[PDB]
Amino acid sequence: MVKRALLSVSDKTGITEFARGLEALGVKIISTGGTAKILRDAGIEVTDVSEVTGYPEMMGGRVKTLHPRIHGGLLCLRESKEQMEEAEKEDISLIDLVAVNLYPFEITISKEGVELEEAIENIDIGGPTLLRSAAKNYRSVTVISNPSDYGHVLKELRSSGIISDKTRANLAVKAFRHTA
Amino acid sequence: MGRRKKMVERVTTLMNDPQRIRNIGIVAHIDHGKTTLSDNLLAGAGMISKELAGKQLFMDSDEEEQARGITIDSSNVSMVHTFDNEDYLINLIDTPGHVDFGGDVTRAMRAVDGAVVVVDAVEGTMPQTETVLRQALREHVRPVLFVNKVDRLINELQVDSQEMQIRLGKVIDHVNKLIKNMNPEKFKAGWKVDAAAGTVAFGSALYNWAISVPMMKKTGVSFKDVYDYCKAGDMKSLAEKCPLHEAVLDMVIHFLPNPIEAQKGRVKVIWHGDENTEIGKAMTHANAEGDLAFMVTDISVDPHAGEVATGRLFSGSLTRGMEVFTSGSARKSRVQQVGIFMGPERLEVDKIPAGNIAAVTGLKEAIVGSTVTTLDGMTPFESIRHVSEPVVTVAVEAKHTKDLPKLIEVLRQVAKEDPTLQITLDEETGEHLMAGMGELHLEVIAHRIERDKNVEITTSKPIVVYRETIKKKTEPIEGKSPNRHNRFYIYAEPLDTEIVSAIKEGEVSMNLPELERRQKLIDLGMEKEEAKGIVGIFNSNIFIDMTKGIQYLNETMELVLDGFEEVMRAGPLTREPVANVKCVLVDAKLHEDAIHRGPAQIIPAARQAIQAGMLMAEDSLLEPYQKVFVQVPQLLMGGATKELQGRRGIILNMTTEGDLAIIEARVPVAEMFGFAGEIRSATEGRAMWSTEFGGFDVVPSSILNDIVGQIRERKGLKKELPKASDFLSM
Amino acid sequence: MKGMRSNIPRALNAGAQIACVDNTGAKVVEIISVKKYRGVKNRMPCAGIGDMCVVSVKKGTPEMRKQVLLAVVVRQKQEFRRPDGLHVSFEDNAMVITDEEGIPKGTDIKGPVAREVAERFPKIGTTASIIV
Amino acid sequence: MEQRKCYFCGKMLEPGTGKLYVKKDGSTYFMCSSKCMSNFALGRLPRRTEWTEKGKIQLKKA
RNA sequence: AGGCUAAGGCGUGUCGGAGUAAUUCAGUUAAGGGAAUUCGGCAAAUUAGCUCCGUAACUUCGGGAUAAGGAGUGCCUGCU
RNA sequence: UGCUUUUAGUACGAGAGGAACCAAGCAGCGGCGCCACUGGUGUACCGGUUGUCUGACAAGGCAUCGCCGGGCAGCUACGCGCUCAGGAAUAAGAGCUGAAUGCAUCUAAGCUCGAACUCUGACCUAAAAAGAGACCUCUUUAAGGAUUCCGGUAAAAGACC
Repeated sequence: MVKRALLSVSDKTGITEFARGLEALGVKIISTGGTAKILRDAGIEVTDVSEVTGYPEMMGGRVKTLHPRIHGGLLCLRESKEQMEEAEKEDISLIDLVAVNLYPFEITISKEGVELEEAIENIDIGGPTLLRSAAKNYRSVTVISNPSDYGHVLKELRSSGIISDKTRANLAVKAFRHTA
Repeated sequence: MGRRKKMVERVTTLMNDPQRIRNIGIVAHIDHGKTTLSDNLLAGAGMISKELAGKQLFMDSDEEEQARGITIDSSNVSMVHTFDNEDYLINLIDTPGHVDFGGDVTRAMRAVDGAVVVVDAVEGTMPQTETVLRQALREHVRPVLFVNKVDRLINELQVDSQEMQIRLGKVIDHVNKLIKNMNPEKFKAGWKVDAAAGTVAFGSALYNWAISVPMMKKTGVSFKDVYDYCKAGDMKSLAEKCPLHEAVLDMVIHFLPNPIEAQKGRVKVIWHGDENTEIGKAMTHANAEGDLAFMVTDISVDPHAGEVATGRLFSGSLTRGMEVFTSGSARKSRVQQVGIFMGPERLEVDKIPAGNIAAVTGLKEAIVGSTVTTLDGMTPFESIRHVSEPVVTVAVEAKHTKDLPKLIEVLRQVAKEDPTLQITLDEETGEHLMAGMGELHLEVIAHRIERDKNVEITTSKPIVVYRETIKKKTEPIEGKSPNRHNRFYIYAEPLDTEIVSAIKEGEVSMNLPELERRQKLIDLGMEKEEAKGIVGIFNSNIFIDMTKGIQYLNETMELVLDGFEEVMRAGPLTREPVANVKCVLVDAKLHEDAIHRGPAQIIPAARQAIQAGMLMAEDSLLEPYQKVFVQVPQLLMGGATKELQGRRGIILNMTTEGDLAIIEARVPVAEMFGFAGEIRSATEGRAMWSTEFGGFDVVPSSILNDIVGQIRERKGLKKELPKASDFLSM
Repeated sequence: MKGMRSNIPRALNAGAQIACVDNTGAKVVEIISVKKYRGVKNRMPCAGIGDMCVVSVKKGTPEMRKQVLLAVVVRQKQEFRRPDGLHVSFEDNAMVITDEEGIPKGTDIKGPVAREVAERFPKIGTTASIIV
Repeated sequence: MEQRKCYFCGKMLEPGTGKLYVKKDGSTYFMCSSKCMSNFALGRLPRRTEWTEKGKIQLKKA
C-alpha cells in the first residue's frame, strides 16, 4: 500500500496528527528539516531524509535535496519498470506519499529599504520539485500539497485501505495548481 | 616454525609477561641522531630480516620524520635483546619531543617508562636536550646517556683517546649537573647515570658501533682500542665486535624500569586522583584486570584498516572485544581489533595485559587527551579538555600576482595539513583571512608557506576575533513583523558561565533527551522552568521559549530560531558572533494563518527584537586570553614578571624548580603581540615560551569604546554607535 | 538437533511479540509456530532459548513486514540452569532472523546472546558481539 | 569451580545455587538469592542498603 | 462519597472442632507469554483525585473534549 | 515417537542426488516420584508508609493482610530424578523337507524364521483364592490386642505409623 511518507511541509500545520496517524498504520516517516524535529519531539518516530537519496541535505528551511532519479521514483507509476526504476536504485526509496506545501512568497519592505535580497533568497526551490514530481503520479504515489485536507486522506486510508483514483487525481491537480 | 613466527609467540608470552617489558624511548636535541639510532637499533638486534628496515625507515612509521635524520613524533617499535641468557620485550616509544611540540611531548612522556638522552659527541648538551630531559624527568621518566657521534671526534676532529674520554667526561658532568638542578630528590634516588654503572653508552648510530663501561670489560674492547679501529677504518669490525643494539639494549633493560615499577612512581607523580581508588591501585601496581586505562596518544589511521589508536595499556587487559569509554569523551563506543606492534607494523594478537602499547580499531572515543576506560568518568593524570577554535586571524594576501593559483591550492591543503586554522578562501578581494589559534601558530604556518611551497607572499597585521556579549537582564522588547500581524515580545540576559562552559564542553546538546539534558542544566544552574523550556543551543547562546499557551508557536518555532541563529552569528554591535547570551521569549502574538506568518515576516521580527535587546543590555566584547608557560632560568624573573604584569599577566603559578623559573601565567591574546620578542630579548635569549587558548573573558571595560571603534573601522562600519533605538524601530 | 548442555524451559508460546535484534529491518516479530515441536491437545506451541520458530514481522521495514520467516530466540527472561547449577536470566527476550540451517539473515547482533544458541548454531555466535 | 560474588550483598555464590542476571548492554550480575535480585530490581543500591557489604563499607567510611 | 471515631443503639438469634480431606460460594497473589481462550475479551485486569501543559478528523459552529498525549503531587523549615 | 551426529557424501547412480544395520546424545508427548537448586504462594514473621482512634512519644486497633517491599518452613511447577530390553509363540510374508501328482511344489502332514500384536519378563495390587493358603515364633487365664496419655513419616470419620 502506502508505506512511506516524505513530509517536508513548509507550513507545519496538521503534520503532527497526520504523522502520528501514519506511524500508527505504519508508513515510515522520512522527513527532514523543520518537520523532522517537531515530530521527533511530539513523539512520532521520524527518519531523516539523509539515508534515501544518495547524498544527504543542506540549508534546512527550504533547500533540502533535489535528486533526479529519486524524484523520478515517486514521479509517476512507481510500479512500471522505466518509471519505478527511480524509486529503488542504491538504497533509493519507493516513497508513496508526499505532502510538501510552499510558504507563500513575500517581499516585506524593510525599514531600511525593500528586503529584496532575503525575499529572493527565500523562494522555495526544493519544494516545487518534489511536489510537481509526486503530483505527476496520477497513478501510484499520492501528493497532498494543501495542508487543509489531511483529514480526507487519512479517512480514506484508515477506512478503505488504499487511496482512490478520484482522490489521487484531485490531489495532483491541486498540487500542480499550487506550484503554479 | 619460522624465526619470525617463534619471535611472534615470544612476543605474546612477553605481552602477558609484564616483568619482562621495557617501554623505553629516545630523548635528544635536533640533529643529534635520534632517527639514526632508532632504525639502526631495530636492524641492530635484527628483530626483522635486516633489509626490511633501513631504506623504509621503520621507527619513522609515519611520513614527516621519514625525511630528517632525527625523530619527530610518537608511535612505537619493538626489540627483544638477549641479556645473560634472557630475552626482554623492549617497546620503543617514538619521540614527539622536538621543540615544535607542546602537549604531545607530555602525552608521550606519559607512556615512556624511561628514555635515552642522546648527546652529540661534539656539540654536547644542548638547549633542546635540557628542555626534554627536565620535562621527562618532571613526569618521572628515568633516562640513560648514549653519547652518539663519537665517530666525529675520533676521526673528523682527530682527537686522541685520552682527550676523547676527557670530553665525554665533561659531558657526563654537565648531564648530571643539570639532572641535579632539575630534581635533587631524584638525584638522591640515584637515577643519575654514569657509564661505570652501565647507564651510559658510547657509540655512533650512523656506524652502528657503540660501547659502554660494562660491555667494554666483558669483551675486552677499551676506548683506546675503539680509537684504533676508528682511525684505521675498522668501524665495521667495531660494529660487529660491540654492536650498537647491544650496549643500548643493555642500558634499556639492565638499568631502565619495566611497566610495573615505572607505573608505580609514574601514577604517584602524574596522576592526581586518590591512589586508593581501584583504577589507581590497578595502574600503580601492575593490574590490567581493573578499569580500562588506555590514553590514546596516536591515531595510525591505517588506510586499509581504519582508525588505529595507539595507546599504552597502563591498565586494562585487551581480551578481544570490549564496550568502553575514555577520559573526557566518555561516551559509548566499543573496542574491536587490538593489535600489538611488532617491528613497526601491527601484528594482530588477542589479550594484552599490562604495560604494552596496543593499537585498537573501532574506537570513536579515542584521541589525544582521552584515556579509553571501562569505568565512566575516569580520574585524570593531568587535566585535559578538547575545545580549540581560531581566535587570531591574518589576511594572507598574494603580493606576487603570478602566484594566486598556487596560493589557492596551497591553502586548500593547509586545512588538513594543520587542522587548526579556518581560512576564508575568497575571490572578491583575494585576501585569504587565515584564522589561526595563536599569533605564533599563524606566524609559523605563514612562514612554512614560503618555505615548503615557497609562494612569494606575506601576511598582514594579525587581528583578534572577539565575541559580542550582553551585560544585564533586559526588559521585554517587542519584535514586530513588517505586516504587524506577528509580535514577539522577547528579552535576553547573560548566559550563566557554568552553562557556557558545559555547552562548549558539548555534553549539553539540542539532540539530547529532555530528562538527560534538563537535569544537567538544572543543577548547573538553569532554573527548572527554563531548563524545561529550552529549544536550542548555539556555541554559547540559547533561545529559552518561556511562554505558555500560544497558538501556532509549536510550528512557528523554526523561523524564529532562524532569526535567532542569524543574529547570534553576527551581533548588532561589532558584527561579531554572539556568545554567553540566553534569550527568554515572553509573548508571541501571532496571526491565525500562515499567509501572514511566512518566513519573510517572522524572521525579521525575531531578528530585530533580539538585536535591540542585546544592544540595550550594554553590549561588550569577550577577549580571549592565552595561558602562558615560560620555561625559563630561575634567575630570570625580574623583567619576565614585570613584562607579563604590564601585559595583564595573571600569574597562576610560578614553579621555581631549582635553577628554573618556569612562570605559568595568563595574558590576554590581544596583548600577546610582541611578548614573543621581548621575553627572550630581555632574558638574554633564555626563555622557552609556550601558550594555549586561555578562554574568552569579559573585555576590561577600560577602553571598550576604543576596541569597539577599532573593530568598526577595520571591518568598515559606521562611526555612529549602533544605537539600540533604531533596531527597535517603529 | 545437537543437544545443549543447559536445561531450557520453553518460555515463549505462540502469539508472543518479540523484539528482533538484528539489522534485517524487522523490529517486532510475532511467533506463529515452533519448528520440530509436536504439541498436545490445547497446548500452545512453546519455545525456549535455542529453538527455531516461524515468525511474522509485525513492525519494521515494508519488505520485512507480513513475511513468514524463521527466527532463533537468543535471549529469554525465563531463568534456565547451566549444568554446573548456576541459573541464568536475561533482562529481555530477543530473537534473530535465520534460515532453516541456522544462518542469520543479519550481519551483527546488538545485545548479548546465550551461549546455548551460540554453540547450537555457531554462526549466530560469530555474528554476535558478545556471548554470555 | 568458578568462585562467584553476589553483586548486591557481596557474598560468595555457593556452588550449585544462585543466579546470573544479564542486561541488554551485556552487563552481568551475580545474585546469591531472590532477595538480592529483588532489591537490585527495585532500584535500591547496595551502598545504601545496610545489610550488604557495600552498605557496610559506606557506613564505615565515616 | 469511602475510611476511622463520638453520642445513642447493639454483640439478636445455633454451637464446638482435632488441616477443619476432596469439592464448592466469595476474595488475595501469581514466573514467562499476553486473547493463542471463547460464538463474542464474557469475567477479570488496566486507568482513576487535583493542578499545569496540550488536545485531532468532523461539525448543525453549540460541540467533539476529561478527546488523544505529557509533567507535577509526601513531609519539614521560612515566607510572599 | 521425532531431530541431530556417525555409518557416509559411502552403497546405488553417468551425473545430479543419495540410503540401510549398529552406536551416541538430545528433544516432543506420556507415566511415576521428589523439593538440594530456581520460580510462585506463603492472611507465620520483619520493615516502610497513608487516613483515623486510643492525650503526645513509645506501643497498639481498624481500613481486603489498609497498601507497599522482603520472606523461612510447608505445598507446588515454570524446577528436578527415573522411565532400553531379552526370550517364547504367532499374523501377513519368506523359506526347508515333502507326497498327493515318478518330476516339481512354503502345505496336504512335518519343520525354521517372521511385527509397535499376544504371552513371559524388571512395575502396582492381590488370602474373601469357599481348594478361603505356606512357614516360623510366642503362649495357652497367657502371648498379644484395644482404650486412656504425648505425638506424626499418616489422616475427611475410621484407619495407619
